Amino acid sequence: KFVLDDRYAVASYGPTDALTGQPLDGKRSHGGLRLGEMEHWVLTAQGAMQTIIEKSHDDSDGCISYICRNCGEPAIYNASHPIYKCMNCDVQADIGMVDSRRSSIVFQHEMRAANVNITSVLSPRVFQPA
Amino acid sequence: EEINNRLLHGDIMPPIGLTTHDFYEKLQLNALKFPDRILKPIMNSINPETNGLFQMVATGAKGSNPNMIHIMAGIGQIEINTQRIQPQFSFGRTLVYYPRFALEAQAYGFICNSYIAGLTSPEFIFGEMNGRFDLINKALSTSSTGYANRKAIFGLQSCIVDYYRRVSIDTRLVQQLYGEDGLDARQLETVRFETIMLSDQELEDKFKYTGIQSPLFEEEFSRLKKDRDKYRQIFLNVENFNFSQLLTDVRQVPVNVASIVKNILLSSTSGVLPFDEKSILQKYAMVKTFCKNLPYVFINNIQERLQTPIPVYLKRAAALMRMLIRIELATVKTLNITCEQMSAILDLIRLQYTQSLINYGEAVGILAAQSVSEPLTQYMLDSHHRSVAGGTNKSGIVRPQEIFSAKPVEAEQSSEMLLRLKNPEVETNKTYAQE
Amino acid sequence: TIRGIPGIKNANVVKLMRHRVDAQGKLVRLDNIYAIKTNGTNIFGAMLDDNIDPYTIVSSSIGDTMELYGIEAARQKIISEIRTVMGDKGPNHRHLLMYADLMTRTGQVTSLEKAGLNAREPSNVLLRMALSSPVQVLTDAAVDSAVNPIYGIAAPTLMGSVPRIGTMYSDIIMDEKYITENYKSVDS
Amino acid sequence: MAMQKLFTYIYEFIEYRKMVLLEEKVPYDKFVQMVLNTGFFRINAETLNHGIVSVFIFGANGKYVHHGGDMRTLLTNTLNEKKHYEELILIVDKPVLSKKNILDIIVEQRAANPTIVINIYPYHLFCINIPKVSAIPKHKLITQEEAQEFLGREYLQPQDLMQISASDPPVVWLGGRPGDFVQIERPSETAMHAVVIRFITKSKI
Amino acid sequence: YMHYNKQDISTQIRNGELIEGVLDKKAVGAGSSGGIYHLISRRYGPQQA
Amino acid sequence: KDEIVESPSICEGFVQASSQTLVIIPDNERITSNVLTTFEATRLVAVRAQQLAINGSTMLKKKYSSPIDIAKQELFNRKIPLLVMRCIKVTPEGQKIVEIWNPREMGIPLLD
Amino acid sequence: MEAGYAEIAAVQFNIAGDNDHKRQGVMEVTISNLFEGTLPAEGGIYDARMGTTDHHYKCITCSHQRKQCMGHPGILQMHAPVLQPLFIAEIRRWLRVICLNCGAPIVDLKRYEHLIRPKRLIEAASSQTEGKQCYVCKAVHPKIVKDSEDYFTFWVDQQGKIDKLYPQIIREIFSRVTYDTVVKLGRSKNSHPEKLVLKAIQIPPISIRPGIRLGSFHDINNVIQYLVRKNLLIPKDLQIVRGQKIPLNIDRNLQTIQQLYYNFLLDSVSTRPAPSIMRRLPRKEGRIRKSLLGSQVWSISRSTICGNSDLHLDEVGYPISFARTLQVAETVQHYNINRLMPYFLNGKRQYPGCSRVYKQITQSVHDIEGLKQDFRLEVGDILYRDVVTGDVAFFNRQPSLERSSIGVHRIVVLENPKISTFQMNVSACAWYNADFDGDQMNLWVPWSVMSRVEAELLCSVR
Amino acid sequence: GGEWVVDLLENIRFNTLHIHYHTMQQGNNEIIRGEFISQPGGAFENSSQIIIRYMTTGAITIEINSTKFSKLRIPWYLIFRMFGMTGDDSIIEQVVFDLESNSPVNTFMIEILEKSIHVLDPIFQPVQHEP
Amino acid sequence: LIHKILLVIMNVFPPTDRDSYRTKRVHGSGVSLAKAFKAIFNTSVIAPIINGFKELLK
Amino acid sequence: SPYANCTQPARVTYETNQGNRFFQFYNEMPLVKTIAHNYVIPNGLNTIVAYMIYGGYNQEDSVIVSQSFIDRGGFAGTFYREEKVEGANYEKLVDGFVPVGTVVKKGDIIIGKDRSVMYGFDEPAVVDAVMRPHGPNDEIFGL
Amino acid sequence: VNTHNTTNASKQTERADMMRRVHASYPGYICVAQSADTGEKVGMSKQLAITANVCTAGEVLSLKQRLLSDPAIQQLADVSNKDIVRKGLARVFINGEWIGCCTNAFELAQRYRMFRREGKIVHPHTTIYWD
Ligand SMILES: [Mg+2]
Ligand SMILES: [Zn+2]
Ligand SMILES: [Zn+2]
Ligand SMILES: [Zn+2]
Repeated sequence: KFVLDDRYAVASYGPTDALTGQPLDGKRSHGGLRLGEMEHWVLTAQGAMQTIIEKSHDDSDGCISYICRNCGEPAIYNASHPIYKCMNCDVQADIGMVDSRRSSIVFQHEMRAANVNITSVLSPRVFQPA
Repeated sequence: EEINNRLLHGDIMPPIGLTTHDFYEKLQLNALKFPDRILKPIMNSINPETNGLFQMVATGAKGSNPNMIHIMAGIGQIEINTQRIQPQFSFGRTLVYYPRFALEAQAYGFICNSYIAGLTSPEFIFGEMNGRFDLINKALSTSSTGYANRKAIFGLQSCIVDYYRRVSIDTRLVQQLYGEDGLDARQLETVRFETIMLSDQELEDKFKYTGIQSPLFEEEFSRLKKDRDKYRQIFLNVENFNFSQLLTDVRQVPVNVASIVKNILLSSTSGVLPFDEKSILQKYAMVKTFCKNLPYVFINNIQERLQTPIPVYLKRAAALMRMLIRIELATVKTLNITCEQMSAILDLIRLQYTQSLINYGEAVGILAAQSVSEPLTQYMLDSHHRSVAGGTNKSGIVRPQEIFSAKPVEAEQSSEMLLRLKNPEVETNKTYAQE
Repeated sequence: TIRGIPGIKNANVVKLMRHRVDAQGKLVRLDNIYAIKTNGTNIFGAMLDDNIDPYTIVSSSIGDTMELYGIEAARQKIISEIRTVMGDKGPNHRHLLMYADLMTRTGQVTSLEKAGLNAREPSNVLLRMALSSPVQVLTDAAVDSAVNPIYGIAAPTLMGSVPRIGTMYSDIIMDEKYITENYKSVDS
Repeated sequence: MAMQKLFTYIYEFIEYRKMVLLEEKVPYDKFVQMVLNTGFFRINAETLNHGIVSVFIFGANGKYVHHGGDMRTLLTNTLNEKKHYEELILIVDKPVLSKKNILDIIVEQRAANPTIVINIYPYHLFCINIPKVSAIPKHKLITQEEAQEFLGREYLQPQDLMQISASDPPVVWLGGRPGDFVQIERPSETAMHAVVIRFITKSKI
Repeated sequence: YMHYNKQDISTQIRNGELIEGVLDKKAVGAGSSGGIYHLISRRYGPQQA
Repeated sequence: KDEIVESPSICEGFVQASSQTLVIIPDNERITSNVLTTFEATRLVAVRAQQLAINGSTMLKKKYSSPIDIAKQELFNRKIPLLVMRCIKVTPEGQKIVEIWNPREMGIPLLD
Repeated sequence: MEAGYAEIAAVQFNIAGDNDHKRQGVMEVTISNLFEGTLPAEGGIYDARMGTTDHHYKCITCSHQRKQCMGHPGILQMHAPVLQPLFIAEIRRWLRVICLNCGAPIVDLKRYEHLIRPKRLIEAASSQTEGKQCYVCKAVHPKIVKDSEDYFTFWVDQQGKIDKLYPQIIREIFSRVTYDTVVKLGRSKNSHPEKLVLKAIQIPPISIRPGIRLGSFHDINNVIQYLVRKNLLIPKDLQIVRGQKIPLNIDRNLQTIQQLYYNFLLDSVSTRPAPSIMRRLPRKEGRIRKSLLGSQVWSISRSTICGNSDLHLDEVGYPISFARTLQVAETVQHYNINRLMPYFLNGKRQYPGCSRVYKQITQSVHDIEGLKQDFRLEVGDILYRDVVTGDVAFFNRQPSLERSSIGVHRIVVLENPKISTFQMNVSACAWYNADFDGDQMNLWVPWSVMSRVEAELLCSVR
Repeated sequence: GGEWVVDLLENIRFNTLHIHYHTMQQGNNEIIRGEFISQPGGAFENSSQIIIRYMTTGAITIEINSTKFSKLRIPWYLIFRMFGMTGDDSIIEQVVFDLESNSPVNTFMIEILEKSIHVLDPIFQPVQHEP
Repeated sequence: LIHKILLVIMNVFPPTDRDSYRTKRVHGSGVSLAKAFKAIFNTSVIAPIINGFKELLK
Repeated sequence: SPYANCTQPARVTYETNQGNRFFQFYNEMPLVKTIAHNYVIPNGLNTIVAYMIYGGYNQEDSVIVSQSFIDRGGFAGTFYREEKVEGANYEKLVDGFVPVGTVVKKGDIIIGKDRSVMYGFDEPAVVDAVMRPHGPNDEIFGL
Repeated sequence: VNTHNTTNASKQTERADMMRRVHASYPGYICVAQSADTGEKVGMSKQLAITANVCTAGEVLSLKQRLLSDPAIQQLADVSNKDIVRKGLARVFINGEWIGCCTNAFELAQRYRMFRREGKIVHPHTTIYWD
């Protein structure tokens, strides 16, 4: 066992998985290292949520998913090329940008494939009494 | 050899509930235990001043007395599950090196040599069995503990402390107050309560103040006695529904009032103070007001200023610290303390109490899961070595699984009951208890 | 049953340490108390027996304690049994309290298995799906049209969001009144 | 013997409920003889609200606890009586609770008389002074006004509190009904005292 | 079987001055509840400990 | 005339949650602690540091070369321009009952 | 237009009928030709309207690259209806509760009202029903038998005469049920049994099946293509009537299609190279436990740990090379410019230095080595500088069994090029239960301001 | 393009009876099991495993375990009758080796064999009593 | 064989020990390679038998 | 291991329980040799070990090493890794297979089939042999 | 020596690691010293002792013929189960095949052990076991 073989350091950019969008596994693949669910439990216990955002969203898969408030289904939004469309509502579409992970997006798409409709209830808007 | 000679003549008569083989094995195991006198020669051959191994063992840096006795003066009997080496090789045989139904102790795992002296082949083999058993038990316990830890984490993770310092899952209350005192595990110190074990006359002599004839000090002593009685009643009742729990005067509290008082006294330039009725009465009034307002630590300072009603459970939570403050800031115990020093002491006490509270977003469920899961590995090892107990199958994760899986009474193993005799007069007679 | 209390295989005599308040008010630890330790649990039979004091019967069975005494006695028994299992180097008492409170919040002793999770959090489809049987839990939720609020750790995590606890428990809003009196607009 | 303890402690249970007996107490031998001959023993008590509560002690072996017809007849005849009934307490042996037919009879009688409370309990509940058991903390019933004040202060709904079954032995001795709040004074080691409030739910069986 | 120096058998530190005794696992050991580092943390904070 | 059933799309039966109204508890009726928890202090400092990285305007008279130090000294000197909102309840009627706390008037925990 | 910030407050699960598939889908699969040239064949299963897997072609629907498109569902119109693989059991229960000739239920709906809603239908189905006569119609309910050979075929036995219940007959039977019957049985209006038979299925988004190879061999794509082909084989608008006989080839093709759908959804799932959609979720290697709970992360290092008596209990020794690899992002401002200028000037030649500069006006990341002479550090730019002494880093050892397993240590950069281990004080090991016998550790330096603040203020080992 | 080593592998002895208490089974009628992997000649010839099970119902069953007869729990006396045995007395003799002997082992074994003879296997029931 | 099993039921004899090496063997590469060759060569003999059998008919 | 009977080998590993060719130039016969060394080639050195506390740098199973002992060739050798199977990259000296004896840095392409094989390992390497044999199907093979 | 055969089956993790004990039959054939955390395997692998070897297939047919010709061996047809049980005859097995019976097991075993020691009639690598 040699230290030079065991050591590994990786920067922000590298190969990513095609399906989940996460870094490829291990040093052999030139990808990132794993923060299993035990590390997540420890970070949760310490209350370190900005660290969890930094590691599991920015460094790992992280994406702005657009959901229509009116129907709670994933919608189509593109700013550069103007696209503001919802397949279900058509007009009356109300797109909101939630922060999510490509892994969760793939999970929801898999669940929908099995004929299980997923509706996301966006948090209500809150206004001052004024 | 004497036990074996008894066996040949058939003198061994096992007691009720034990077979002849079991009684013989127990007698042999007891007979082969090393005495404490084994340490006499060891301590005679080593100079404690200039012995590195002994200095490391005694100072607690590394090692233990059994390690020294094994390295020098003999390993002794090898025990697996509190049992000698069972005849696995063949019917009546333990190894190929010993005859069938061998009677000598060496044939069942008794090592007369030390590691320094050198172990023969059978002794080495028996040691190998024991070491491999330790390793296998450690691995099994690690795996089982990890499994139970994952299950417990997913069963408890939803519990989070809210803005009322309660514990709830999706607004459904799990605890009215976290820990029943609302404190962080890392902000506690063990402190002894002086009045718990004191007699009535001793309590009066040590805590009643007689310098001033005002009934306020009578009220203070009455409060001290009432709190002592409450503590005694509660913890005697606690010890009455547990197998072996015993009343203890030491409790974990967020603030060590005695240390604060000592530190202020140490830095006090005035030293011994003259007698001043006004100062004594003012100090007593300040202490009483602080004790009354203590529960407002959980509630705002605004509510303390407004003197709004306090919920009962918050008063119960503050009761223990109220008792400690009463004991440690009694008039007799604070006589060389000025009013300003008392105010500073109270301010420091309140600051420490506020700093010892639990935060408003703590995932206490995960903390509890980790804390309860960590000692389970060592518990598994100890329980495996707890097979000596007869009639109860507590070995392994059987009992933790029974507790956590909520198994019915029928599925439970190692069930036990502790029954007390009818009256406290006949409970001191052993013959009646046996009857 | 010819004689004895059913379910009690053995009964031995043991010595107990117990505190008591004497006439002078001193708390003395009596060491010469004799009690009976049994090899089986039967609280009802022990209560019926006259020789045994019925108000101090201690059983290691959580189920029997819950049946005879109630949910609070069951919680105390859970605490005691977990403490006994922990050993000498046990955790702080508040963790045992958390275990017992969570396992008995619904009025009945619920396990830490998936059945207990279903009993305690039926609507948290995502959490139960994370623990075990994702397909069966998903099918049941779809059939029952379950609505899962996003709370805890597992539910936000499976949706890609971060749990709202710790540093994110409390919202932070900008102090408009303070800024409008102290800071100047970039355009201004 | 269960019958001895039941006879000793059923009147203690009646007293703990702040009730007044409507008939003179009989001796134990006669109590056993009535249980054997008739298959049940009846105790009538009056609450402070002047409601009548009847306690039926059923023998282990008897027609009422074996065939549903006799139990149905007994309950129907009892409820038809002109006495203003607040609750009916039927004390049976443990396996009798596991017999379906009897339970269906009880449920049907409850449905037929929504305004009457009919409860069936095992022997072990009334074979000891439950409130005096060391392992059982001190329970108390809190009025709806105090519960409402506590909930309003805590910003809670009744469904958010910890639940306690209405047939819990301490609650049974207290007499709390579903929809009531019970304050429990727990002894704790982290802090000497503690107070919790629990919401009473439906009784098992 | 051993001769113990009367000063070593008891450890006493008063106001930060080691009046008597020896320091070992009991006082400075890791995991030693009530050790000098526990008291330092309690009185002055974990960083000072 | 027997009628067959064609299942409508789920979206049609979905109604979005109605907008809520923010109910701010009066200052004198607040019951949550007046001392910032470690989580709240950390969150305040982090948010202020990020906003300093975005916009460098700061009230502090002393000069620092890092946003973290500026935010820390702003919290300690009671110049932080942020507020703490503690959501107490979300009533079914459509109210969000919250408590607004001013960090500059609150106690600060031990962050070091 | 802009999409305002939002958060998910609840999730609602429901059975997705064919109407949902038709409404949500963005196209319809009609051809089995996978690829036309390099670009995906239009109308196939790799149509670009359903997402992009490769960089060269972008999503037609939302005009995004492989990243930033979530996948865009498609439709496939089945020539014959197919039962829902995940709800077959449910279908059985319904067939055991409702009359097969009309919509009226054969069981008494008032015998189950007392039961809580979820268990009403299960209890009612559990009750024996064979031979019971419908009240509204003279038809007698036959026995419903589940074929043992497969997990989806159903038979109806009436007075000893057995018939195969094809999906169309089941759909017709369920369509006759009334919403009142559905509600009274504990199910909601969205769980109407009629939607348990699908005439159009959903072709999943390309993003979840990025196994397309531009133009092994085992993938969900092969199953989808085979299903499309076999569906094309079926006669269009095939009508099946109760008791009607079917050509053997048509029956075989229908069974093949149903089995293909069942294997596409629920193959090798508890009731080896067998791809299925629902076998992705379960197990420690599944989606939930490997991708959602836990993740792979960039900007992280791992190395062996050794001892160092000259490091404080809250300090960690970091190799210089790892300091040059991992970076910290500093947003240039009027107070950072003087301090950050040496980092910018050093570049990748000296230490401390920098690796990248994110220019805000260009919105682009430029490597320092290739930076032009005219380039300047300006307010709003982000400089990625090397890790220097005094920085904070998260140090972790696995398994993480206690909250102290992850700590925050001040970085002390060891400038000796021959040292490559993470050096820590021995007294610190008690936090992680570690020894210098070859034990390895992970270390990652926070780069964002929020994460750095949180690490310094909350997760410090003190 | 690599070096590989086929390590020695430990296996169970052949032509020997292995009797295991099948307590690991959950809710299984089988209480004991006997495996006999028979193999003729050398180690490369075909081998057949016969499994003898004793159940809580009291029936001794034999499974040949080959592709043919796989997963078939054939009662033992059926096997005996097929190969030529005619009388039940001789069948019991083949197991006990003596019917006249009155040793307690012989009597207990004969009782077990009666219980196995009379019990009716759900499969092979029609053939059970066929002479 | 049955007799022996019955003796274990009576508790006269204990069940066979799995760990004991008296009833164990150590097969080298020969046995494993022979099994793999058996499977593969059986497949490669099934493949032409059908091919040849079909060809001869045609 | 010598004097194995004087040690308890399991307890040695009880702490350690659970959890490309190197050629070493120098090896020596142990001063305390066992029978096992009549049949295997010893691999190691008779290092002078001092059992002492020296600055607390050898704690928790750590060991303090002599820099001169390392420099003199103790435990020094050659690690061999074969690319037999076979962004911005050098491409200048590839010459198909690179010349032997050329330092290969991170990023530089070891072989050029644009098609080339990049060097990923951080540690620099030196080319030993670029000889190319013939593949099983006669295809170009790189060793 | 690898025991991966068990690993293929879904054996309990606790049970599998339980098999890594040192058995009383290992001495002289399997090294009793631990793996020393080699890291090649968790420890499921075991090493042969220094003098341990593995025997190859013998000539079973020659020994079988010799035993059949031996006067002490009585062929199965000649003996009767009643004779076996009553007269106290001893069963004789070769490679698990019951070839015949013997009057005195110990005498036959000792005689063939002597023959093995001579090394002419019986090959030295043939196991002779007398129960
Ligand atoms: Mg280590
Ligand atoms: Zn929409
Ligand atoms: Zn797209
Ligand atoms: Zn009908």
